[PDB]
Amino acid sequence: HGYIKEPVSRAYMGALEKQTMGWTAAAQKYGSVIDNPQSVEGPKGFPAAGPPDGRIASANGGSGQIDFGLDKQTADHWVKQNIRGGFNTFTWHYTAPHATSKWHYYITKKNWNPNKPLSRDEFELIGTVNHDGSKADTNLTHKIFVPTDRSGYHIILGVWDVADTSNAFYNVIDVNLT
Repeated sequence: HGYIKEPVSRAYMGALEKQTMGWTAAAQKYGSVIDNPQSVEGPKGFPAAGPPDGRIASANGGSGQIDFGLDKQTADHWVKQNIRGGFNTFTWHYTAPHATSKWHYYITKKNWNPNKPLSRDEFELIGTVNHDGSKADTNLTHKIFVPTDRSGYHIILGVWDVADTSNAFYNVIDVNLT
């Protein structure tokens, strides 16, 4: 269990807006993830397997731990944060830092549709961090090159594949790319 804390993952933005908007208003916006940003958990093997299209952002209900609120997708729904093209760092916060196979990072393609459910074919791989099966917390922060050929609203997907389970953690990040 864990989430991407910097940049602020959509899930963690849910936790953060719980403090500012209140439990009811934040939950209306994000669903039940506001209480458990660490539990966006689904089957591993993305992209050939894993959560189906339209269920990527919630990891298909987080294996029962959360609802489908993260799967809404509109140009306007989510809080964007600014990021620059080029090298960026991605820091996970862990509540249970399981033995890990890899992390892998994707960005939406230049022509993606921000008003449709997220699908695999809208993402391209941008970096892969292989791990030796040791606990996640032996490599907390990953240096990933975000494409410089792209601007405006994009989604970065970070995925954490857990070595000792059939699962992975899926954290979309809403970004304004400059």
